[PDB]
Amino acid sequence: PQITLWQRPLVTIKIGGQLKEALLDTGADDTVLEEMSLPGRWKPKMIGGIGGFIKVRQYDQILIEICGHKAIGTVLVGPTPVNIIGRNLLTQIGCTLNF
Amino acid sequence: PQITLWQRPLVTIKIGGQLKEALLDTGADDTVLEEMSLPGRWKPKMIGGIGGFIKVRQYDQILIEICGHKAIGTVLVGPTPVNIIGRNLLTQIGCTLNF
Ligand SMILES: O=C(N[C@H]1c2ccccc2C[C@H]1O)[C@H](OCc1cccc(F)c1F)[C@H](O)[C@@H](O)[C@@H](OCc1cccc(F)c1F)C(=O)N[C@H]1c2ccccc2C[C@H]1O
Repeated sequence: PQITLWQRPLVTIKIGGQLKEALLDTGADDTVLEEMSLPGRWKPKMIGGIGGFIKVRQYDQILIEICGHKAIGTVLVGPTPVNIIGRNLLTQIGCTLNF
Repeated sequence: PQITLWQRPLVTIKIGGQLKEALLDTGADDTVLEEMSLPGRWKPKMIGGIGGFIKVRQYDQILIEICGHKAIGTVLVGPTPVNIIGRNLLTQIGCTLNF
């Protein structure tokens, strides 16, 4: 589909059998979701945004469906203000910017 | 053009007669550039992202050229780690997300 940007590019994602709303963010290198429970072991990671850095938990090879498109990749979990689908997963679903 | 997301979507912008590198950021509501001098009056504003909020100066009716495309809109100036072209200007150049 083609998504305009007059409003936030929010889409529904499915992870851990649950539906959540997330933002398609080309400005995010990685994907970070609000505090939640994921399986497996996690590794520590620091991600910096416009206001500074936050510590997040890194989970690898996580199944996540974005707008019906299945992706399997690294998902970060931490005190993010909103669920963010970053470039690591945007590339998996073949998302591009056009103008 | 069509921009893939394997790497950060950085483009050259022209503003205030200066050429700068900026990120096409669909996750950013507004456009914020690193400290610089702009004409006209400004209003203080607080913007929040990952890590928290930063104080920026809000300038309105600013003309910017993004990849040859002229756009007009509000531009925020402050301690942002990277120049960000947000939705307020991305819409003006007809930028969309496609997959
Ligand atoms: O932090 C980023 N990437 C980082 C990231 C994100 C997730 C995972 C990994 C990494 C690493 C890096 O790429 C991106 O910034 C460019 C950026 C790029 C590289 C290094 C940086 F330092 C950096 F700032 C990101 O797209 C932010 O722009 C955006 O985050 C999602 C978000 C959305 C809505 C409300 C929020 F509160 C919020 F957070 C955000 O903060 N949006 C806010 C914003 C921005 C400009 C003007 C106004 C407003 C208000 C709101 O829309």
